[PDB]
Amino acid sequence: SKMSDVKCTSVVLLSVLQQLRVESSSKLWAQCVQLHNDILLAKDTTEAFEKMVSLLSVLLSMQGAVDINKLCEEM
Amino acid sequence: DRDAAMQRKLEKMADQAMTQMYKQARSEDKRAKVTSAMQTMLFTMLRKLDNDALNNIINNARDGCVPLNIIPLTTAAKLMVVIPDYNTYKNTCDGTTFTYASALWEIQQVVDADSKIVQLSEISMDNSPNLAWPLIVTALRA
Amino acid sequence: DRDAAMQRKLEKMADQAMTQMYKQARSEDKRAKVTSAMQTMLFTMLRKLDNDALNNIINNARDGCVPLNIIPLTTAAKLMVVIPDYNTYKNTCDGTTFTYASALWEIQQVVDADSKIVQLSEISMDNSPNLAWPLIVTALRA
Amino acid sequence: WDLLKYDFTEERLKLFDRYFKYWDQTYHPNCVNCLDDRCILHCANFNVLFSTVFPPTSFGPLVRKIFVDGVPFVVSTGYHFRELGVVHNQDVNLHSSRLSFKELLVYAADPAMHAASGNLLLDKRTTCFSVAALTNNVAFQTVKPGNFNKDFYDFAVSKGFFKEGSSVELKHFFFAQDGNAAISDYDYYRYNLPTMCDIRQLLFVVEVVDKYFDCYDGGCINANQVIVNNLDKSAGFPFNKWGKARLYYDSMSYEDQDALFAYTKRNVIPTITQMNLKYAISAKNRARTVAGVSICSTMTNRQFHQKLLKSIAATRGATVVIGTSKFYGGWHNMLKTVYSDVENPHLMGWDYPKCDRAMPNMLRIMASLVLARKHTTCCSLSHRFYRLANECAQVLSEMVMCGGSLYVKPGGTSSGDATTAYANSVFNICQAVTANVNALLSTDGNKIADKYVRNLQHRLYECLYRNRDVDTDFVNEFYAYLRKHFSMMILSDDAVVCFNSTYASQGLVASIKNFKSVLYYQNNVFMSEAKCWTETDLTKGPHEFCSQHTMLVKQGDDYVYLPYPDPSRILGAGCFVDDIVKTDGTLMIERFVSLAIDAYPLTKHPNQEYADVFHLYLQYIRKLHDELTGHMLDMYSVMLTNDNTSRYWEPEFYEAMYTPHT
Amino acid sequence: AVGACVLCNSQTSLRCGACIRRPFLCCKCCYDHVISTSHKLVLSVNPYVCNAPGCDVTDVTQLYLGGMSYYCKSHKPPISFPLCANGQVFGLYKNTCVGSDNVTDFNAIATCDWTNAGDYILANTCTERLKLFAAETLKATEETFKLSYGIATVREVLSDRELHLSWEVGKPRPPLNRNYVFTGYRVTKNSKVQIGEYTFEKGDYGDAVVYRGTTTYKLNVGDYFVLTSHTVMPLSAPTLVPQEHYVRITGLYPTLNISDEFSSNVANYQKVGMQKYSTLQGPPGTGKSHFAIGLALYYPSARIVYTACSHAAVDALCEKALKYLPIDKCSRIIPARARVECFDKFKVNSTLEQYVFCTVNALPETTADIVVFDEISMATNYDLSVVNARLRAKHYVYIGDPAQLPAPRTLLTKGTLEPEYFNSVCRLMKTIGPDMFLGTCRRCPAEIVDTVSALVYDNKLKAHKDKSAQCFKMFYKGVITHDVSSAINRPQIGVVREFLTRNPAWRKAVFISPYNSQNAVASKILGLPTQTVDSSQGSEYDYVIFTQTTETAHSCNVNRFNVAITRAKVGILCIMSDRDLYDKLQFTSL
Ligand SMILES: Nc1ncnc2c1ncn2[C@@H]1O[C@H](COP(=O)(O)OP(=O)(O)O)[C@@H](O)[C@H]1O
Ligand SMILES: [Mg+2]
Ligand SMILES: [Zn+2]
Ligand SMILES: [Zn+2]
Ligand SMILES: [Zn+2]
Ligand SMILES: [Zn+2]
Ligand SMILES: [Zn+2]
Repeated sequence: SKMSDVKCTSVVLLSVLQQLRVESSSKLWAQCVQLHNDILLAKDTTEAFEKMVSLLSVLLSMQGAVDINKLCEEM
Repeated sequence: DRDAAMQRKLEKMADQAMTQMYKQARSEDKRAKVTSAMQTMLFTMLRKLDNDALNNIINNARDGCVPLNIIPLTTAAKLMVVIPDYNTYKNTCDGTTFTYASALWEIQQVVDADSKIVQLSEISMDNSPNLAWPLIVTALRA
Repeated sequence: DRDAAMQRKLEKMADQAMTQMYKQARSEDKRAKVTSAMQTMLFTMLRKLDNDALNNIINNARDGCVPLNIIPLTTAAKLMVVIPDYNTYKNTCDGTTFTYASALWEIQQVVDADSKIVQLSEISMDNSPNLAWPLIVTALRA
Repeated sequence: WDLLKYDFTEERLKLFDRYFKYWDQTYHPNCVNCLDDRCILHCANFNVLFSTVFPPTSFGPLVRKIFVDGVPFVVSTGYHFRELGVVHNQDVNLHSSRLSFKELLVYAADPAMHAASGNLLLDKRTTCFSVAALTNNVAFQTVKPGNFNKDFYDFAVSKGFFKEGSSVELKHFFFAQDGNAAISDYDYYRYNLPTMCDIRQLLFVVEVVDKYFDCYDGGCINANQVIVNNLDKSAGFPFNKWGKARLYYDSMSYEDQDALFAYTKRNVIPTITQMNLKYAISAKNRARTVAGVSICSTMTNRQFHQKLLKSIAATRGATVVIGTSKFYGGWHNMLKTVYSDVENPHLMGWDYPKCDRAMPNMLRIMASLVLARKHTTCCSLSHRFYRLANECAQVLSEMVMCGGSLYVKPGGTSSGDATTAYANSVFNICQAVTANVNALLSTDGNKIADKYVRNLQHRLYECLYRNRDVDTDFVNEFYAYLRKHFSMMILSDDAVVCFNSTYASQGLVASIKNFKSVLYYQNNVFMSEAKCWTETDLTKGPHEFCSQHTMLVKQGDDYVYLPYPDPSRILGAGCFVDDIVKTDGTLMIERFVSLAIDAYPLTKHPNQEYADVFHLYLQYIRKLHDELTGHMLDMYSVMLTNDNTSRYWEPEFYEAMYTPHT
Repeated sequence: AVGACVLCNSQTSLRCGACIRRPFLCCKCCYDHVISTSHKLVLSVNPYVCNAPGCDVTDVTQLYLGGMSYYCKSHKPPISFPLCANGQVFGLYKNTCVGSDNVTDFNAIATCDWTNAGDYILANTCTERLKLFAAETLKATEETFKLSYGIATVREVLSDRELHLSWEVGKPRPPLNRNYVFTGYRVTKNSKVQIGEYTFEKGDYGDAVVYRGTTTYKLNVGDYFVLTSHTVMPLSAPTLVPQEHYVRITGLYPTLNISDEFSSNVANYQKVGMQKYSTLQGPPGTGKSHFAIGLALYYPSARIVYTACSHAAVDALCEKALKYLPIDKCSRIIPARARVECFDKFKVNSTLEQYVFCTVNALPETTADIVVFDEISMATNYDLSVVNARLRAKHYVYIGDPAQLPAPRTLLTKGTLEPEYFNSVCRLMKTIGPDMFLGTCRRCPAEIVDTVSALVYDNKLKAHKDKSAQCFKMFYKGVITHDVSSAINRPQIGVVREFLTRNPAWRKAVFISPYNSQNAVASKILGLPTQTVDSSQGSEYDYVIFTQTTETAHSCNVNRFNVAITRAKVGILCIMSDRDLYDKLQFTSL
């Protein structure tokens, strides 16, 4: 299962972004929503992975909101 | 049989008490740790995909090389990533090419934390302590 | 047996009547609270009227009835324009005064979709990308 | 035009005498003068045409400055409908002393105060006419994504699902929406145009549709006979600022509800209706909105329509299958009463694009005039007119509140009133009968070989365009023809038709192309033939009705039809839940019992990857219960003494839901 | 209400009932705790009392579980089973629990009354969750000791700013200073109502208790005063966040050409960057509180919170930041109550500024990029736990010296606490050695360093100064009077008053005396700024007038004396009481 793990990681990733109060910045939430809905309606895994890169790079863009060195440490 | 009916009623009320207490405890515990559980779940799923672009942007974002905007998809669009230390510059940049998100980017412009423009010839193993880190690299997709 | 089961039935019924009396008291208290809330809402919306122009147009009707859709359009003091992009902004309320509903309005504020204030020197064709559209421009009747 | 001019009766009469001068039937510009509910369709159909030459600001309520104990209110004492003309209230109290609960409810519901005391608004995001902006800043409402249920997904890929090239794949997700959703979805009311209907034909299709609604019974019911299903459902605007509908069904004693309902039969109460964004799983990423109608409208419409609307849901075997369950052999019985001895059956199913937004005002008025023909004895004539005006002011062309701003809804049904599946069913039957009338008239006439049917075409044209009085002999005869050769089954817009195929090939009964034509000139939408199916082989049943496919299985000893869902829907309801606590699983075993009840008939499907969805849900219920008793043995040290969850993972508990015994 | 056992972190639902803090306890650990001590009350989701109509049995060894309630031995239904059995008190998660052996230490922590010398050394070498629990129960004991003080009642109102008080008979008088706020009452028939939060100070003449108040009420005869007690908030964060030696600097960006003054401190700045938390130890006036400002000027993009336990330590830090740091991007936090006046030159109560300053108790829940905790000698594990719960940051720098004077520990009366028990960090500086060390007295004249590098720091200090000839110390016995508990010495104020007409340049000197009451009472004779030795730690002065009041164990404490005499930047006068200490220093005779 490779196509349907990116379609579920978009759901988890947009839930994380929404919990970090991305949606108080409307120009950013419009692009995050558009990337989410484009991944979910995708039939080719390459374009889904490019949109997933673009969407995840919103989460990595905000510095102190996550603690990436702690979350990635356990893996 | 009257006493056994009393015992059955008591054990049925005990059973409902066990079920209702468990449901309340588990539900309030799940609704409390929702942020941390979701973030841990997300990074588990991201490691499971084992993509070679997601891994690259995450392994850069651990070190401190995070983008300042959304990574673009179009050919010849603009990405501004902060590079904190010279070694992180050495790992990602070569000449003027810039290997990020498993894509090659052409560096346009490197500014400092004091917002002064900087040429890519100043970035040296020796001159770097004279720089004002963290650089902001503006690059364009190849 | 007769008397004890009688008193058990009796006290069950009395507790039922007490519970329904509690329910009636709660319903009537909540009805009082909702009537208070509706009355204060109506009286604040009374104080918010613009009674000069409203009296003028109501006394200018031949029956005393005017359609509701032209109560704001001729008596409102604030006009909120919601604008989705830049061409619409250039066509409807360019500059600090404009025209709508056969009056002249003076722009007192422009906020964006984020409730942030946007200065009128921002809204240009090259800074149109960086604004969080739609723009809510609040104007006053001159 | 003069801005305050609201009474265009003389202009309508001048227009009617300039264009339709020799049209001999009387035209009452204000429909409050009309004689029955077939002179309301006539004059309403004319006012639909004429009211497009009058300024759009002059429709809507008519406010007037009244005084309550010396303080001046501005409240609405009428309405000026585009279809119904000018309607004046009859109980207006220019000097009142105090406000009871009924009068307070009326004055808070109606939009005269709210629009009259808000900032003017000019919303360029839409084309719909915008009235006012109550708040100082418009509200942008998002729709969050759904929560992932990772335990179930890892169980599903552990059982070998979701691989590449699977026949079962996730297509039903929770789509998120950015800020401008509610106002980019309300904007779809731009698909609603003012449609004049062919009035000599609508006044016959009304009689045939009324024949379809003949077996039921209805009337006004008192306030103590009204049954509300769920009372914790919000009460529209502005009443949701102080409580649910429980509060307004508890505060008003039955005298105060009967008084409000007897008030709406002599008065018009305009009403604000919210547009709520829906948060539910769907296959396509357009936002879905539901119009939450005020409790002042829902209460009175419940009392008016509840007896008929609860006698439609309690009749089995009719055309309108609302209230017939698909469980316990109900789907087999629905599918056997569709095939009521049509001669060479083909099944046919169509699809209205934008059913609730393109639907003209004339067909919604026809639906509300057919649901109100049951009041021949309980209501007078003017009572039925003022109930029609109250429906057209609270439902059809109301003030929609879309994110802190009052807009004018141009027309077409709002999906949240007290009669929406049923008014939708009346509209659906009307379009099928209109398609048959068009298909029968538009055939040549010399080519019609069957001498009975050619005489039926002749009598049909004569009863349409050459009579002014309803001809109950021919209305009964044409309804018998439609039931003999065009049997239908209707659930609010999902229709399955079992038409005679020799006839529809010869042109004597509506095929698909007749519905395409009818929806072109009477709905202003183009129904693309890639959404209408035709099933020539009856042993496969309807290809899709109410989103359940149908298959003919062997059960007990005989063959039955069973409904099975889309497997992607059932897996999407497993994997994506709309609340965080539903992710836990062990708390929600009833959720998986219900999903397995819905996904049971997939076991008899021949595609094996479909039939594994049921056993996936059974094994997941077993695993959930095993880990539930594991945790409830850790939290204590005694397992539950009585535990009857052992039957939710046997297939007999589920197969008992589709056998006809109960 | 589930939780985690303190000494093995298993899941559990019990709580010991006789312990003041109600620590969660697993089943086996709760049996070990209730079978050895006298703590026999346990609370589950409901208490373990006997649910008879009337019965008082709480001892968990006695009760039985029957039906859905816990009954004593004489009310049990025949379907019942004992709780305190099999070595495990029955609670939730009974069979998923791990026993422990620390119940020979947890008993001593939860049982003791914190008066002896050993309880603090046991509260500081246990595990981390026991360190938090011990700090919490010590705070609770110190709070409930304040209920043992007397109750005041007004006898007459001599003046609107001069009450007259009589205290309860047989109960000890509280000490009268602005730490202890009282509440008024008028409880007669007629209004058992609080009439304002007051605070006292003993006026110089007469038995007048000059009161400050929140309100503006007239006080009658019958108004009577009760001390307020503050509830101890429970604490969660560890005392020391675990260290992680990085490979290279993270989160901090160094600077080009920092200054010529902090040029010799660059190596320690790189060390602060490399570690997670670092500890700095130096003798007084040797650049420690200066180093924090140098950390500010070496990582200019780094948002910093400076913290201390006093208010004069954080005010000394505030002054140093005023001299060096940009004053627009700085702040200062003052609590709303604020019985004492603080430093007011920064934009007060604006925590979003890049350089926040605070007392550790009044911190707001925020983040940082390096947090500097100055004066760790005055910190208890409650304070380090609070600073680890509120402030989330990338690097921690704990600055201070163990040889100055500690947190007072009011309950401690029998024994002496060595430095390595003051808190965890002072233990770390006295166990493995500090990470950074700077000893060279850059503040005090070489006479002060010459006499203070022989008392505590055994000949390890040399000064960047010389004998400045303004260090006078005299020996005058000073016949004492006694205040509530803080003695007052009139004739030494007399000789200081003599040393103020006859030395004009010294009228900017600061008075330093070990007792708070004499510090208040020598302002009305002299008029100099006044500071107590305990609250003077970290701020220097040009000239200092120290007066040893009494010959006791408190004012003849060599650490208190050291922190008294190492604050004079250029000149000091020391009116001594003890003969040996007056011979220990080497000043002029006077
Ligand atoms: N690098 C230095 N060179 C010269 N003098 C210094 C240096 N660092 C600090 N000082 C002086 O030494 C004093 C030490 O002050 P402070 O840091 O408050 O010491 P402490 O932290 O022990 O209280 C300051 O008054 C400062 O003037
Ligand atoms: Mg210092
Ligand atoms: Zn008419
Ligand atoms: Zn009726
Ligand atoms: Zn105890
Ligand atoms: Zn334990
Ligand atoms: Zn007892």
